[PDB]
Amino acid sequence: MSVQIGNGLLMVVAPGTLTVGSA
Amino acid sequence: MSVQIGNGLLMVVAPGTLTVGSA
Amino acid sequence: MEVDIALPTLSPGDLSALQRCEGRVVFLETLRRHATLREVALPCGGDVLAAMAAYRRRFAAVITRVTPHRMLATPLGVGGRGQSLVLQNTGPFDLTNGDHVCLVPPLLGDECLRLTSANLELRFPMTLPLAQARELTARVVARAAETLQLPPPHRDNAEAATRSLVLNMIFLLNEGAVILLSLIPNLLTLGAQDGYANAVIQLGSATRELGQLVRQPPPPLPQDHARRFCVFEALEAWIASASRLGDTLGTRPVARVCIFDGPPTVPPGEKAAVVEV
Amino acid sequence: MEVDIALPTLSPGDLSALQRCEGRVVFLETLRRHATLREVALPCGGDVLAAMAAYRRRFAAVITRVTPHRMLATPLGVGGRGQSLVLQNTGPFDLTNGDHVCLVPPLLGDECLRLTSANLELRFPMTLPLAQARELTARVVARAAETLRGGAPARGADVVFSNGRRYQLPPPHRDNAEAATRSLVLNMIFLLNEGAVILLSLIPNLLTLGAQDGYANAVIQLGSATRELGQLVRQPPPPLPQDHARRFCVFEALEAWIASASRLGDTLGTRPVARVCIFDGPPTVPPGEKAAVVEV
Amino acid sequence: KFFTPARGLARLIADTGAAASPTSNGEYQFKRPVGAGELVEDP
Amino acid sequence: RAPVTDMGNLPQNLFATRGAPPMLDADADDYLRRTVNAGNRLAPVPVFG
Amino acid sequence: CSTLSLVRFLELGLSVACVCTKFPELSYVAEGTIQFEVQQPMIARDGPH
Amino acid sequence: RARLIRQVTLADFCEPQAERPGLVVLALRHPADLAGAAYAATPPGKNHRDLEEAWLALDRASVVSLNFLVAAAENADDALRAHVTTNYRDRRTAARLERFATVLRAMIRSHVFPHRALHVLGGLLGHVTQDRLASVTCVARGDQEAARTNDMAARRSQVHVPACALMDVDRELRLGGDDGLRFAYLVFVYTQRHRREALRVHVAVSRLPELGDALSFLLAGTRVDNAIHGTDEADAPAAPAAAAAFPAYLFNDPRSARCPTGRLNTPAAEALPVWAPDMRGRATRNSCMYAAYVRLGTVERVVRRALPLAHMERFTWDVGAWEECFF
Repeated sequence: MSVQIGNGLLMVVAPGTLTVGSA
Repeated sequence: MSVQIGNGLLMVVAPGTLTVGSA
Repeated sequence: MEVDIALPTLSPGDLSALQRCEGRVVFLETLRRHATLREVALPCGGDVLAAMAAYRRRFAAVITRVTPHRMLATPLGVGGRGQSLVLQNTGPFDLTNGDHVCLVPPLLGDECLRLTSANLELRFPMTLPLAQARELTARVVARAAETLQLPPPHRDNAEAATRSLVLNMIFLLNEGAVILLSLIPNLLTLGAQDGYANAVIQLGSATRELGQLVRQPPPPLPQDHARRFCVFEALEAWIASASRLGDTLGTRPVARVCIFDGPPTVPPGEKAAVVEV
Repeated sequence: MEVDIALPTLSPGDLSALQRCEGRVVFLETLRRHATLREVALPCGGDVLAAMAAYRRRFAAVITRVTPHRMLATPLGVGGRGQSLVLQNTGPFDLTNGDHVCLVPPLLGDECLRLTSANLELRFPMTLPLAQARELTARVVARAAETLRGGAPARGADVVFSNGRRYQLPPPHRDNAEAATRSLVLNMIFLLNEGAVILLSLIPNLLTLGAQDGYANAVIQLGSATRELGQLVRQPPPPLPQDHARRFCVFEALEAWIASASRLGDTLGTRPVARVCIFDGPPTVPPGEKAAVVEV
Repeated sequence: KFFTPARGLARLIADTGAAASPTSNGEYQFKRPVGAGELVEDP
Repeated sequence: RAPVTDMGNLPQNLFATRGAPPMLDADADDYLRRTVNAGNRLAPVPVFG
Repeated sequence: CSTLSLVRFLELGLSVACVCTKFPELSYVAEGTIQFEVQQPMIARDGPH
Repeated sequence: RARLIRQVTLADFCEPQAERPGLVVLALRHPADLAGAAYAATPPGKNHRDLEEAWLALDRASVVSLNFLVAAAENADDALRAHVTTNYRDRRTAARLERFATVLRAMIRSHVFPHRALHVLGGLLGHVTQDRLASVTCVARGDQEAARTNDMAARRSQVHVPACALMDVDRELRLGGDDGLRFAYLVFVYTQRHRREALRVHVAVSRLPELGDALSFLLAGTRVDNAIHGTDEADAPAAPAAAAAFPAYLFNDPRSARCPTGRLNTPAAEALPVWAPDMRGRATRNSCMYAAYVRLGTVERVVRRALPLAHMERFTWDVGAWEECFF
C-alpha cells in the first residue's frame, strides 16, 4: 500500500526530451 | 539531438491518477 | 520551428565552399516555413548606413545545416529567450565570455560569397561586441552628419540618420534643462577639486570650452514653480530617452555569448556557443 | 543547469543569518559547476556606477536551498522553458502581481550582509518594478543636483507613491549615500549638459525662434518630410591649423558624445529580467517576502 | 430597510432565514463586505 | 447564547457620506466640521481613498 | 506522534437526510431538472354552492 | 505548456460570466499613487486637482477587460456599446462607463497617461464568482490553447478582439508583403486639446518589429494638431531677447576674452558675453506625446465572423514593455 503511482509519477516522467527547441 | 527526455517529461507524466482523494 | 531555404543546383566547386557557412546569419523578410535562396540576398557592398537601416525591419535567422538539397536555419529571436545555438565570429575583433553581440553590416565590402551557378551572392554580416559596435555606429553617423579604411557616404539617406538623431537630441530641451545648464561654472569648479570629477569630464568635452567663454545669469523661475519641479521631470526624460538612443541608431543586442567548458575567449573565425536574448 | 557555491567554515549562528538569505540574487562570473564564496563578493560600500557596469559583465543567479556545506544557485539568462523560481523581494516599496522587475544596486542607504569570521561581505541588489526603477534613480540624482546649487532646501519632493503607501526616501549621506552615488550624478548631469550645448551649437537660432509658432513649426517640419531648409544645420566655422591650443572641431565632440551617451544608456538596466506571476498566494508581496516569479 | 419600497406568502416566509447579513465583523457595524456573508434570521 | 454585538449607543456621523451640496460659506462648513468631529469615534481620516 | 481520526459520511447518522448517488459524467451536464405531477382530492358540495 | 495568473478581484470592469473566455484583460494600478503623482505632474496653467475629483466621482477593483475599455473611448461601433450595456448583468453599469470615460479624459489632461496606469495580462479562461467578487485566471506565456477551460463544451479557446478596433498595418501601408507570422501590438492614441480631448484604442498586427516611423506616419494628423495646440494655457513671455542667440562665432576665436577656472565668483571677469537660454512655454516632450504601444505576441491569422468579432489564430502570449511615441 505504498508503491508506484506517486512512485508512478516518480519513475517515468521519462518519455518528454524535446520540450522543443524552437520559437 | 532533440527527442524525448523533455519529450521524456512530456509523454509519460502518465502513471500518477490518484493524487489521492482523501484528507 | 525551422526555416527551410531550398537551394537550386550549384557548382560542386562552389557547393562545397558554401558548406563552410554554418554560423553566419541571414536576413529573411517573412517567416514562412519554406523559402528560396534567391530571396535572401543583397548586392555587393555600398551605403553602410542604408544597410544598417535595412537590418532593423527584417528579422534575421542563423543557418545550422547545409545538405546538397536543403539548408536549415533558425529564426534568431521570435519567441525564444534561452534558445541556445551556435554562430561563428566573422568580425575583426575577438569576443570574450559574457558580453552581448551585435550585428553590423560588412565594412569595406569585398566579403561576398559569390555563387556563379545560381548567379546570386550574399553578404553575411559581421558580429561585434556591443560596446565597440557602439563606437562604430557613432563614428559613422557623426561623419554622415558632417555632410551638411572608409567608405564614401551618400547624402541621400544620411538625412534619415541626421533626422533621427536631431529629433531625439532636440526633445531633450525642457524648461528644467536650463536649470541644469545654469551650473556649468558650478560644475567646473567642482571638477578641479577632486581627481574623479576631473577624470569624468573628458578633454574635448565641448562644455569645458564653454565654461570659460560665456556667462549666464540666474535662471528665471518658470510658470507655477511653486507646485511642481522641473529638474526631476527633465532627468526622467533624459534617462528614459537615452536608455534606447543607440538602438534607434545602431542595432539592438540579440545574443550574449556563454561558454561552459571551452576556453574563455574565442579567436576570430571560430565557432562559439551562444544563448539568445 | 544548476550551480553550487562552496561555503567556508563560518560559525554557528552566522550560518543561520545566511540561510535567512535564501532568495536574493548573486552574480557569478563564468558558468562553471564549482565556484567559491570568495569569488561572488564585492566591497559592500562602493561606486554604484562601477557596480552597475559589473552587473552586465556577469550572469545573474538566484540562491536556492542553503546548507552548511554549499548553496545551490540557478542562473537567469541562460536556460530553457523559463522554469519558475522563488525570489525574495528586497526593494524599498512592495510590488504587485504581473509587473516586470529589474535589478539595481542599493542606491539609497546600503544594507550589506557581513560575515565576521569568514572576513568577507556580500552585496544584494534591490528588485524594483520597471517604472519605479526608472524613476528612483532620477529622484535621487535630482536631489543631488538640487543640493549642488545651494537653492531652496526641500519642498517635500523626497516622496514616492506606490501601491497605496508612500516611501520616505531617507535623508542623504546617512552611511555613504553622498559618496557611493556621486560619480553617477556627475556622469549624468555632465552628459545632459553636453548634449544640450552641442545641439545648440549645431543649430544657432533655435531658442530665438517663435516660442509658439516658429519652434513648433521647426519641430513639425523636421518630424515630417525632409524640407529641413535643405541644410538647416548651418555650416560651423572651420577650425584652427589643428595644433593650436583652441582648436574645436564640433563633430569629434559629437561622435564622442554619441559614444558616451550610448555607453551610459547601456549601463542603466531598464531591461526586464523577470516577471512576477504569483498564483496561490496574496496578489501583492510586501518587502521582505518571497514571490513566485517567472524569468522572461 | 424601512424606507426603501423594494407573488406568494410562502416565498416571504421562506426568505426569512436565508437572508445575507448586511454587516461586517470589523468591530464596527459597517457596510456588508463584497466577499461573503453569514446567514442570519430576522422577523 | 450571549449577545454578539454591543447594545450600546454610537451616534451616526453623517459627515461620512457624499452627495450633499456644501454650504456656500466655506468658513461655516469648516466650523461645522471642526465642532462635530471633535469627540466622535466616527470622525473620518484625511486619507485619500 | 498523533494519528488521524478518519470519518466516513455514511456511518454518520446524518446520511439519512440525503440520497447520495454517483454520476461520473456530471461535468458534461448543463442545467438538469426534475418533474412533478399532483392531483387534489375533491369534495362533492351541495345546493347553494 | 503555458503558465497562468490568478487574481481575485471585484466584478467591476471585467465580468467573466458575461463574456466567454478568450479576450485580453488588463491590470489597473492603485489609483492613490496616480492621484498623488498628478499633484506634481500636471503641467503649468492647467488644473492640478481635477483627477482627484474625477476619481472620487467613481465611488479592490483591479482588472478591466479590453472589451469594456474599448467602449469607453472615442472610437467604438455602437453595436458594442449596446452589447456591453444590455449584456452585462451589473447594476448602474452605463453610468460607470460614463464615469470611466471622464476618468481617462482627465488622465490625459493631467499628463499622467493611462499607459502608465494599465499593465496588460493575458486572456482569461476561468473564473469562480461569489456575489460581486470574482477570481479570473488568464494565461501569461506560451500559446493560448495549451490551457484547459472548465466549460466542457470547448475545452480549449481562442483569442477574441472587437473587430471595430483591430487596425491592420501591412495591408494598410501596402508593403506588398505576404502574410506569414505577424506580431501583435496594442496601441493607444492620445490627443491633447484642453477640455476638448479624447483617447483612441487599437489592436495592431504586422510583421514590423519596430513601430516607430510606422505610427509616426500613420497618426500624422494627430501629431500635427497635437504639437501646436499642446502648449496652450502656458504663459510664454514676449519676443525672445537677442541675448538668447547662443553665440557660436566665439569657439575658435584665437583672440577673445577668456577666463581660467578658479576665478569665477565676481572678479574682474565681467567682460564675458551674457547668454540667457530662456525656455518657458515651448513644446516639451510630454506635450508632443500622441501614441504609446506595447508588444503582445505573435499571430498566424485573423478571420472576421460573428456583434462583429475577430478570432485570432495560434496566439502566443509574449508581453513586452511599454513604449513612447512622441517624435
